[PDB]
Amino acid sequence: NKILLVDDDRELTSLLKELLEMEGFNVIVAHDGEQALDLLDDSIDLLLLDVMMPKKNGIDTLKALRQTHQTPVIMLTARGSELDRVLGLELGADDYLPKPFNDRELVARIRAILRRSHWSEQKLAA
Amino acid sequence: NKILLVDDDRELTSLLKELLEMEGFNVIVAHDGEQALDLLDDSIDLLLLDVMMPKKNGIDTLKALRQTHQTPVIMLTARGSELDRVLGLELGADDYLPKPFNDRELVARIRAILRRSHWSEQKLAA
Ligand SMILES: [Mg+2]
Ligand SMILES: [Mg+2]
Repeated sequence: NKILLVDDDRELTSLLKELLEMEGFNVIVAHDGEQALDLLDDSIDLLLLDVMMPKKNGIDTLKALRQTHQTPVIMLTARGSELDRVLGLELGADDYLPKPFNDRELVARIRAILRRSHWSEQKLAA
Repeated sequence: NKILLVDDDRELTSLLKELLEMEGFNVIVAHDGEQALDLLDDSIDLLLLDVMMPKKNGIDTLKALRQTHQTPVIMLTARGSELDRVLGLELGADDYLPKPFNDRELVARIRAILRRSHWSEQKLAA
């Protein structure tokens, strides 16, 4: 499973890339919404997407990517109010996990969404 | 979209049934895990599942239903610690929302999972 990490915090993306690679995932990193849209293709199984970023924020990135891709999206951001969470889900995200987050919960939420994607893929191939 | 509500709190299930029917859903209620397994068939689009219940708890209900059904499951329970959340996701739930919860976030999470189910169904039919 290939994960596209989108966040301008280079300390967080380096830490998450190491954590997720140790959990068996292939991780690629984008540091803004424009770079995310450049790297998004059919090889991506899931996006971890921040909101506040320079060049193109995560809400605009989510709206743009949903015009061409149904790729699973988890918002992962310091914008964690109940209003922010509903906004992210309604604009096309599958899940929304505020920062600070628990590493184990993030890994379990990634695994839960990819388990459902795999079930859909098995049925489609059959 | 047809929702199976599983919780022993009759005050909560009556309130949620009214809320969800006003949001356009068809809602059926089970008050324990045994009744949930009796009511679970291919017509159910999503389960809202509690943990602490008499006769059969939600963790055992989730394990049993995952042997025959890939139906989307959201755990909705007062067992809200980070450890409880990871446990629920790892045992087969798609999402996990602790009580007390925000009504709008619950509705958005239901809508997000059913939006993904609809995308899978469209592809499968094509
Ligand atoms: Mg940021
Ligand atoms: Mg209960």
